[PDB]
Amino acid sequence: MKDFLKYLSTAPVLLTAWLTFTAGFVIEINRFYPDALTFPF
Amino acid sequence: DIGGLNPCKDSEVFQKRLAKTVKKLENRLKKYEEGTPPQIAIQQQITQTKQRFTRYADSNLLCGNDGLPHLITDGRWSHGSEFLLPSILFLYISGWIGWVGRKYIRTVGQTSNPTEKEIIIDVPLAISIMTSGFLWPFAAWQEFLSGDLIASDETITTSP
Amino acid sequence: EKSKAVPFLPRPAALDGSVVGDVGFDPVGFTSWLPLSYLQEAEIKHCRIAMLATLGWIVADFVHLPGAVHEVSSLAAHDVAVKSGALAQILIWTSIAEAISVIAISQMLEGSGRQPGDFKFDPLNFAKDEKSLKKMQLSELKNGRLAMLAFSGIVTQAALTGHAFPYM
Amino acid sequence: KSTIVDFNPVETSFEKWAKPGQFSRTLAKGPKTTTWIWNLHADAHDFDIQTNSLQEVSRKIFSAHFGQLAVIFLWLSGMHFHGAYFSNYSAWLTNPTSTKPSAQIVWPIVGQEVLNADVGGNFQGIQITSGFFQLWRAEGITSEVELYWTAVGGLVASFLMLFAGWFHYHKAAPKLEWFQNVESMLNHHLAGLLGLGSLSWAGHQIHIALPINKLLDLGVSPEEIPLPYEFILNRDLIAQLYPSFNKGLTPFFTLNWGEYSDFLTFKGGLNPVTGGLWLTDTAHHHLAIAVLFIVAGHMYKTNWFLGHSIKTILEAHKGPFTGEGHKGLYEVLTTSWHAQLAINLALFGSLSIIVAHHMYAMPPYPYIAIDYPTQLSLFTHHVWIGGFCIVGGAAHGAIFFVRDYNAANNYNNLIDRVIRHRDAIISHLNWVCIFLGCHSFGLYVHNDTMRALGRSQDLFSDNAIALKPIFAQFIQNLHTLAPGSTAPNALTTVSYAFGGDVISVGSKIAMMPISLGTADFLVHHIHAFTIHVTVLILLKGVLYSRNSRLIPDKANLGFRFPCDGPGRGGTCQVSAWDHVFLGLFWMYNSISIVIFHFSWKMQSDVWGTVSPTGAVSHITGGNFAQSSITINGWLRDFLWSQAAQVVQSYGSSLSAYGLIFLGAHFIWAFSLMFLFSGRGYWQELIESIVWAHNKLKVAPSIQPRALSITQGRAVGVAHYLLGGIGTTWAFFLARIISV
Amino acid sequence: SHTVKIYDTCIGCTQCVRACPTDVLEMVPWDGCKAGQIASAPRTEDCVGCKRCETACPTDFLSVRVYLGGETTRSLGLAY
Amino acid sequence: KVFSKSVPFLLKPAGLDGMVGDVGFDPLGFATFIDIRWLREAELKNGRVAMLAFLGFIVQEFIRLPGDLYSEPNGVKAFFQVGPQPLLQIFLFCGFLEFNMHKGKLTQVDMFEDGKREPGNFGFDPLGFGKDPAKRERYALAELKNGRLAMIAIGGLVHHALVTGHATF
Ligand code: CLA
Ligand code: CLA
Ligand code: CLA
Ligand code: CLA
Ligand SMILES: CC(/C=C/C=C(C)/C=C/[C@@]12O[C@]1(C)C[C@@H](O)CC2(C)C)=C\C=C\C=C(C)\C=C\C=C(C)\C=C\[C@@]12O[C@]1(C)C[C@@H](O)CC2(C)C
Ligand SMILES: CC(/C=C/C=C(C)/C=C/[C@@]12O[C@]1(C)C[C@@H](O)CC2(C)C)=C\C=C\C=C(C)\C=C\C=C(C)\C=C\[C@@]12O[C@]1(C)C[C@@H](O)CC2(C)C
Ligand SMILES: CC1=C(C/C=C(\C)CCC[C@H](C)CCC[C@H](C)CCCC(C)C)C(=O)c2ccccc2C1=O
Ligand code: SF4
Repeated sequence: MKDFLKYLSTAPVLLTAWLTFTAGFVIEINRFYPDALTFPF
Repeated sequence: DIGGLNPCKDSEVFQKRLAKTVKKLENRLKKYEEGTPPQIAIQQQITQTKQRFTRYADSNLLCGNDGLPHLITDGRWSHGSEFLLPSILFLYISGWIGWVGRKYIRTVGQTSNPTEKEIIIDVPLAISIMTSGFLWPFAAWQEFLSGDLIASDETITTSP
Repeated sequence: EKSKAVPFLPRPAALDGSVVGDVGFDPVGFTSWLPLSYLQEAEIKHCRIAMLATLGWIVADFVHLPGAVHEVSSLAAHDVAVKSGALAQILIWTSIAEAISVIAISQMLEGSGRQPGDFKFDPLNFAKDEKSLKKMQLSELKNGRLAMLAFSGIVTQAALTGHAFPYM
Repeated sequence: KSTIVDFNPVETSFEKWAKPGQFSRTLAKGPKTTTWIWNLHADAHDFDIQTNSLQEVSRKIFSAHFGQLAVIFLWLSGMHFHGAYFSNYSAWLTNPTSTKPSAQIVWPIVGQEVLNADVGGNFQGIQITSGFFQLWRAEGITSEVELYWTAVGGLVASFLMLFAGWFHYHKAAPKLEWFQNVESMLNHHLAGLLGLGSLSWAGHQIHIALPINKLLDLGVSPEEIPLPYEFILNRDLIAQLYPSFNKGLTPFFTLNWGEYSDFLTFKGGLNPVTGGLWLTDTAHHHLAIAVLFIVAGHMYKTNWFLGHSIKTILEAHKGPFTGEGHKGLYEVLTTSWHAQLAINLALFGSLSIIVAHHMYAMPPYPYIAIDYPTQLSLFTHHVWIGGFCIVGGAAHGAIFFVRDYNAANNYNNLIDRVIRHRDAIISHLNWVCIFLGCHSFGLYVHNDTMRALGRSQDLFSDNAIALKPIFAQFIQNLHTLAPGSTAPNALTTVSYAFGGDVISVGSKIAMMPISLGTADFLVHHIHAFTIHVTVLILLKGVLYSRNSRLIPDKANLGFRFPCDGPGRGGTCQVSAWDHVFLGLFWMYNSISIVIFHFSWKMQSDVWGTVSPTGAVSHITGGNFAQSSITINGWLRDFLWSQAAQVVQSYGSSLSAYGLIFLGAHFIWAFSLMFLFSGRGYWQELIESIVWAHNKLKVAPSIQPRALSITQGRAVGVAHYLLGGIGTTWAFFLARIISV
Repeated sequence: SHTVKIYDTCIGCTQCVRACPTDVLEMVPWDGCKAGQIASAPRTEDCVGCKRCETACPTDFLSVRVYLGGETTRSLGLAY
Repeated sequence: KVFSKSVPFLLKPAGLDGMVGDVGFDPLGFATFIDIRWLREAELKNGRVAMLAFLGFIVQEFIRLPGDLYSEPNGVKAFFQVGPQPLLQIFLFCGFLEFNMHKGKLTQVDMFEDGKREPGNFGFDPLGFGKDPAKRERYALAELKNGRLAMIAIGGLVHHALVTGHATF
């Protein structure tokens, strides 16, 4: 698991993981607080 | 008020839009049976539509002659939650991203194989830099003061 | 040559004698393309899981925890426990244990020296020297295989015929 | 130490996963510019340049095939799982003519739940145009549990294919001699794969699909239909529907095959209940195909003194006009993967197009002819796949000519003689293309300008100068007369498209005689012209891939290169790749015209509803005959008219089709940036951007470079194809689902 | 005919001469570099303008430069 | 091989040697790809914050302040009733403290760049407990253990208030 972790450190895998996480928290914010046109405050 | 607009809480066309959307959703709801998942989904749609319209009405939002919320982005703090606060939020987040990217580029740029560490990210160092971007406004106005933010004449130029 | 278990089959060539519960039983040669330590760890994990599962199935069809949710047969207990969140806690703690297991099996495969299935969990002794440890390892392996087959039979019979503890 | 395989050739390790570009000698040193990243993916599957041994390339290809089949099995498992869990298949079974097939539900986020349409059967979801419901019904699948088990089997099969690929690359890789047993491979693929697959499917149809579908058509609900295994254990559940199983297999072994006429029929036409082909006819067809393919598999000599040698067959086919004939072709096709890929891809795309035609022509599934979205989608998809595969076959023929072609081994054979007179071929094909384009399109333009000038009697129309496709009408007449005259054991024509009665299921037309007039003449000649121009581009690429009068050493520049320079007046796109690029464009044009012709002709002169008294009213109303003869007619009565549903889809459950319409327009227009521009401008703009980055100390170590000329062309053509095909996709789907 | 010029940044690596498809360039004696040789363009009437010569040039901004000019049946690569 | 003392079936983790809480507990090896000094600083700060927050729960449900705003025995509901104005002042005060206690260097890459900074050592000791070095190690270990226990307990109390809603009691 020394080269597998290095493989997971490559640009495509890291970008895919980061974009999946990013889309995930964006989608979940929009699920829990939907239809947010202005700042909540 | 501003620009001839009126608050959406007193806009008749806004309430007409809400009523028409709710009526369409209820007509769609009529063609399903009992407490079946389709009816539950349509009822959730109706509830969310009503909640969204109510929130937009009670939001200091100005509606035009079409009954749609118009954004007042001239800079006034009265409508500051429409553009100014999201503007500050995005500026913070994007400055964070740019700062951590620049810091990672400059950090692995002083190693033996700078190009290797760009396709194969040093995840420990990347995590170290990324969580340090919360001070990007302060770090930027501490590196610009020291002259470490801008190159001067080592930058390359074309022939003319 | 001529493995002990199947006397007309050749020895699996990866199980000579130096493993507990090694009667040379690998006709389809699973050990010829998989690490022996990995397979041993998987077998011991299955043995322990199925022993706990057989005991729990049999006991829960007799004794129930207080509460209306715990008043179902073990065959129908999965859909009730998952809804109540009872299996969620087991899943969480089993996942923690299995992540630590990921680390442990990786270290064992890459050197270390940890025997397959050896978590050093031994509050009491029950195994003082090498001979006692080998005998108890053989007992654990045999009991685990028996319990795996027993749980298989119990589940298949209970699903076929929705009977109580006697699943005949 | 087997004689066919090598044991443990490559170690299973993750070390090379952490070294991108390890396969290439040039990319292994690591990236220095952003061109390395693009070169990494462009050379990933180019196994010819990664190893110098044909054995290693063959082993890599074999394992890649296993990975592809695992991916296909995973896709099929996903389809079956969606049918089992997120579909209204059970509701559609009880009401095939009034419930729209849906097998994908959409989560309620950001307001996207509007996409869950009213498909019927107390269900909300996206209407499915892949025809899986009809296929599953034809398979006898009457429950979603069977779909779940098929999905589980698909997952298991996908894992098995993954394991097979790993095994045959890392544990037991076959040798070159094993791969070069083309006689044995052909024998097995013809007998085992094809024939035994047809035989097994005939068995399944006869024992499962024939009784279950007969009960379904009789009105028996799926819940009271016996489970499929009961039709095998009980010879009385199937002997009531087909009273010939009571005799068992004795008629088969006693050559009294006439007894099996109950379930092995030859009827033709369509089932009046479902609108599809008679499943007894389908079972008989698969049985005959199985026998024919099994017989055909005993042709080539493999391991006994029996069969043919393909080398001896080819070498004996010489002639006065062809010199050495087919001598050396066996060596070409047993030492070059690219030649095999060319032949297989060309014939595979042609087969896909033939499949697309025969699908709608003779609907083979129950209640699929009346599902117009399914028919349109299946035809368009299969024709698109066929065109792409044909262009790929041409590309790999060019690749073989550049790389694997040996001049010494092909002295005076067919390949040599074709290259020796490539000029004549290309010049005459050029003349034919000009003739066909001039005629077809200029007849269209003449019709347009005569209509614009108020001279309606000067058009190339039916009520004007008429170009009747007499040859095709003669064939149509011959087929409708075949039952009883040339096919005396047929009860009905193969397809009602050639003529006959209007077949309607639930007041919806399934099939109907497709009349051919002057409008079909013009569009058929347009098809011929576009196909000829695509062939011209691809054949010019293949023949001039090695040398020309411009560049006498074009083979030394490789298959993929941008140019030879601005000299000779300009030597852009002289490659053979740049011909597969232009040919891709022209294939897009041809296939777009083909699918437009299909959509308009079907909607205007086949599909529609039938009144109880027998009056046929079509979707558009027969406007194809008189308004498809001018370009303004195509623009207005087809594009503008049938685009109404796409543009008015906002706020409805088809709004996703409008969004994809707009996005595909955007992507198609985006392509033109890469297609029209050049690399130097973008490199010099990146220069100033890099200056800004250096000024802010954020210039990347991997130097950013503009996409190479060939990659710029590839990006342009890929975006162009995606945008155009997506625009047509959204247009077709929204139009044919709305109406 | 096109114009081909050689500049004293030439290192005499001969890659231009062995890349010319029409035998325009040749190596001639020189004393301005280690190799003691410099490229020459004595047959520019055969120059086709393909610029293979300067694709093989290793010097920083080239030592052989091709300036496209008047066209000829030789420079246009016309076999007809 | 040494094997860890806490997790006896795992190899001894690296980078924990000279620490005041070393029991060899690092199965995931977080100390290998994260600076151990930063990890100890973060552990100590999280522990101290959790201890203060647990004490805050227990006092809030018991004592509370006079006023309509400060009248919720439930900490989770008190977070909402108190309004944003009192909370934002706490946020800004904590930020001021963070800035002045670390003297500018606040980030993972900036802190411990020059060394000479014992993890968690702010020099805060007005009452003088810790002059004797003999009990200093015991006090450090006690602080670490109490901080970890308080992290677990702070999570427990917060989630009890969420699933029940009344209080901790
Ligand atoms: C494979 C292991 C396993 C699994 C998945 C289950 C699962 C289940 N059991 Mg169960 N059980 C088990 C073993 C298991 N049991 C054993 C070994 C016994 C004998 C003591 C019991 C005795 C038992 C009773 C008496 C009852 C259940 C019940 C139930 C159901 C709901 C409540 C619950 O989780 O049990 C609660 C479990 C217990 C109270 C005793 C568990 C004792 C454990 C298994 C032994 C110690 C092992 C140790 C903690 C392992 C550490 C894990 C590590 C990752 C940290 C649920 C389907 C209830 C039910 O609804 O019946 C239908 C019920 O009334 N079980
Ligand atoms: C009757 C025997 C038989 C059968 C059924 C097949 C079937 C197949 N061969 Mg194959 N082959 C055979 C004999 C056979 N071959 C012999 C004797 C040789 C030596 C000359 C080869 C050499 C060969 C090569 C070099 C390649 C194939 C490929 C293929 C696949 C073509 C893809 C396709 O149509 O998808 C249809 C897919 C299916 C119907 C899925 C089910 C098929 C499963 C996997 C059964 C496969 C039968 C297998 C030979 C049994 C061996 C089991 C093993 C334990 C010994 C297909 C699965 C190509 C391929 O895709 O590679 C993987 C390929 O590149 N074959
Ligand atoms: C059985 C089918 C098959 C097979 C095995 C191959 C195999 C090969 N081809 Mg080939 N080809 C095929 C079909 C096939 N092709 C078809 C149908 C065409 C016509 C378009 C071509 C056109 C073609 C050209 C023009 C070239 C090849 C080349 C190659 C070789 C290298 C491929 C490579 O590294 O790409 C690696 C894979 C990629 C780079 C993937 C690129 C991504 C694609 C372009 C976009 C796909 C988008 C997708 C549909 C999703 C879009 C949806 C959107 C919403 C996101 C390899 C031998 C090249 C070569 O040098 O051969 C020696 C070469 O120059 N082929
Ligand atoms: C609408 C745009 C358009 C048109 C009209 C054409 C036309 C043609 N292309 Mg094409 N092409 C196009 C777009 C178009 N292309 C695009 C976008 C691409 C990029 C991929 C290509 C790429 C391409 C390639 C790669 C090739 C062609 C070829 C051809 C020719 C096929 C032979 C033929 O039919 O000639 C007949 C001419 C026509 C049908 C045009 C209309 C002529 C009218 C109807 C009749 C005559 C009118 C009369 C003379 C007017 C006189 C009056 C006037 C003096 C005032 C033809 C000239 C092939 C070729 O060279 O020819 C064999 C070929 O190899 N094209
Ligand atoms: C207690 C605990 C850990 C305790 C460990 C302790 C104290 C000891 C710590 C120390 O010794 C060490 C280790 C090392 C020393 O150097 C430090 C000290 C401090 C000395 C974890 C709890 C962990 C507690 C957990 C994980 C609880 C999870 C609960 C869940 C998921 C509940 C879910 C539901 O309630 C919902 C959400 C909805 C309901 O309807 C359904 C259900 C399912 C019931
Ligand atoms: C799960 C958890 C700890 C889990 C610990 C585990 C499993 C430990 C296991 C072990 O110890 C054992 C068992 C034995 C050891 O030998 C080994 C290990 C393995 C080490 C802590 C959660 C800890 C969770 C915490 C601390 C959460 C705190 C939440 C807060 C403060 C929320 C505040 C808000 O919610 C309000 C109040 C209002 C909202 O609207 C706004 C916000 C601000 C979001
Ligand atoms: C813009 C342009 C460039 C510059 C284009 C570059 C440098 C491509 C940059 C791609 C970025 C860096 C990655 C892709 C980012 C996308 C957002 C990802 C694709 C979207 C996914 C959904 C697939 C050329 O190099 C070029 C070369 C030859 C002819 C025309 C052109 C040309 O038009
Ligand atoms: S760059 Fe474009 S134009 Fe200049 S030569 Fe290469 S291809 Fe022809």
